[PDB]
Amino acid sequence: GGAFDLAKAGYKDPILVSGTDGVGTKLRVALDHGKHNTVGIDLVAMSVNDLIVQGAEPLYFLDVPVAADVITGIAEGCLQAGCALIDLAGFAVGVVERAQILPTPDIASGDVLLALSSSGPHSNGFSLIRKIVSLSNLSLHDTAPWDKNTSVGDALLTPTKVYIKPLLPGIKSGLYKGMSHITGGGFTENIPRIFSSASNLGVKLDLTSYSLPAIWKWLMRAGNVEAKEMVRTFNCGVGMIIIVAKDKADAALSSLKENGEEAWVIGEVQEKKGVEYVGLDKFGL
Amino acid sequence: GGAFDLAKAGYKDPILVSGTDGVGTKLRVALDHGKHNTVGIDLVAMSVNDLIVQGAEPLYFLDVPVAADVITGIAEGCLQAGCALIDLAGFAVGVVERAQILPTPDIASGDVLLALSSSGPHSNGFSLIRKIVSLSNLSLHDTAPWDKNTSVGDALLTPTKVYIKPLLPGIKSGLYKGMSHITGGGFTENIPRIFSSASNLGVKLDLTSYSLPAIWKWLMRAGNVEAKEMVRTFNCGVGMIIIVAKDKADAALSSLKENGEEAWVIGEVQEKKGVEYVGLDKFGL
Repeated sequence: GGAFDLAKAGYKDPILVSGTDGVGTKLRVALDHGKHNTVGIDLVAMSVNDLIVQGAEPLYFLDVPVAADVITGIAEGCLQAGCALIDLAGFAVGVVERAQILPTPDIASGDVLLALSSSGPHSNGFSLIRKIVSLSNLSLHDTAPWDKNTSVGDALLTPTKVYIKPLLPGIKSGLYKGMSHITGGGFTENIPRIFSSASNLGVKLDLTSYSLPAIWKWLMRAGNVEAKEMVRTFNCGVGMIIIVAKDKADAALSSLKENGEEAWVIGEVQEKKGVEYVGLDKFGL
Repeated sequence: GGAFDLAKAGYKDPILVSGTDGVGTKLRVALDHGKHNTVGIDLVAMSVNDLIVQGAEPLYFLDVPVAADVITGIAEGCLQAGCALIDLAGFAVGVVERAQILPTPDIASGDVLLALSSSGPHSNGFSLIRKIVSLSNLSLHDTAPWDKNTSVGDALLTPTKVYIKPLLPGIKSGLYKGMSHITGGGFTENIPRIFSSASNLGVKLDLTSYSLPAIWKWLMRAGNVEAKEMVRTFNCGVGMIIIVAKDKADAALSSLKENGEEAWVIGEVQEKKGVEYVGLDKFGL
């Protein structure tokens, strides 16, 4: 009831970390569509995903009948993340063992980047998406031209994935060296945050390592969005980027899939600041 | 920057506790008066004072140009409590050693109640106070008839005291067995919360052990408020009630005064559920 026994939770050297994030335009999409339960899940997912990149298990979370529908989603999001419930914004508190806190300072050139699939746009890029959908003469309750089994609104309102459960096992085992929750600004803006402001290291991202999900292929064509713009606006099907040493890449991938997260090798660390893209001319085929 | 090293903070067996409280009508008083910096301090004081009763040091706190003035008060309140900043409502997170968490289960009949003076009404009872002031033909910017050196508004807007600093030393030394932050409902509603719902123990409060502060003597007369009503509505000059064993009463009092809190013996624990008052006919003289 508000108090958490950290030792009973398994922590003998706990470090407290705090995360915060918001939703934004996706709420306007939930309004115009009528269903708001997902945006409550998004507010939790975004907040707790910002904790897991540091290796922390979430503990607390804090943030009209519209408000009633969202609060039910927040509840569903906490149950999926495993934390206690206390333009939108959320705040979560988590804990991580001192020896397991991320990112580590052992990151070097040659380390491998892994990618976790996203459920969709998550909670970023909806201002542009709405424009592309409208100019294509579509409405939220139309059948999605890329997924005939669902409507445009439902596909866009798909809740942000919660990456707490599938990552904690590898965090406890020291399989990961750093992570980046892919939110606004795509790969270009998010991945560099793993390194220091004056770090000589960056990443090389192989955009041919996977096939673009259908929703992004459609948005890319319907909106005449060039590949270099896609990777700077949307998550492009990747919800989380994780850096791991080469000798641990197999174990990390096995752990992620064991916990139900589709993962693959998407790039590598190199001695060049920023994000460098391979196959920009093939991205989207 | 959002992360707290609990071991570095001195905790080898930390327990996390969460506190929450609001201000309420005192904000309307700040509006009608023009100065809102104090209500920001109140929102912090109330939240952190609900943590200290459990023995916990506050760590995090979270909650128009009116909003600008209050945020400055919240800042001033966090600096006084020592926590990091993240009808109003606040939420604070604190930490306490397992062996120091309060209340203890060793409370028994014969233990002594100590009282800490309040700065004024703190954050409760302003609906009735406003009525009494108005019917007395006074306004917020009139000179307080009980304190000629200040105005009615300033005296009523006095910020709630922060009891973190003067209590932590005694919490670490195990001098206290339990506390009750006196908020709404006066002694009658707050003190019983220290015990279990089915506890056979209560308290005997000696209302002749101290002189009522001038503001309460005035409100008691101006508003024709009977003593049994005072102790069920206002804090009556006592911001915190603390239970201590008889053999530790001297040490506790010495510790509280050493840290600048005027404290005195106000009652004792006895085998009778509820709050029992002594000297109700003398209260206010």
